[PDB]
Amino acid sequence: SSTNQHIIRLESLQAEIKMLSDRKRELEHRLSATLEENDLLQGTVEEL
Amino acid sequence: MHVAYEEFEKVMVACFEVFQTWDDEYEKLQVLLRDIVKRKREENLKMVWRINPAHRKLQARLDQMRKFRRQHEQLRAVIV
Repeated sequence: SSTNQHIIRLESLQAEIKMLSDRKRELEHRLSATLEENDLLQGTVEEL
Repeated sequence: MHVAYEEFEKVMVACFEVFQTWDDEYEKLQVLLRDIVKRKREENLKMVWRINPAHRKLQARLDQMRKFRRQHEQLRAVIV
């Protein structure tokens, strides 16, 4: 019972970690895309 | 639907024993898989399993089917 409650609490911990880490990858994906865009925008500003 | 109430008790008990056996053996299995992943820790960076067993839908549905019958048959005998 201790191990089951404890490993279910840990499954909660790790599942929360996986959601948040999927969201890390999503935020990092968006940050990479936006920063690449901002490089493109700086290029557009320079050309203009 | 057509069998007697008591025969249904017996069949329901057998089905519940099957579900409980699945749960117990899967818990032992999860112990084993936790240990094998942990020993080969570098191999698996993410250890989640999130096992949605298919019969959980059947199990919850049958369980609702039980409580319905037991409450209902009790009501029918009492109200008479």
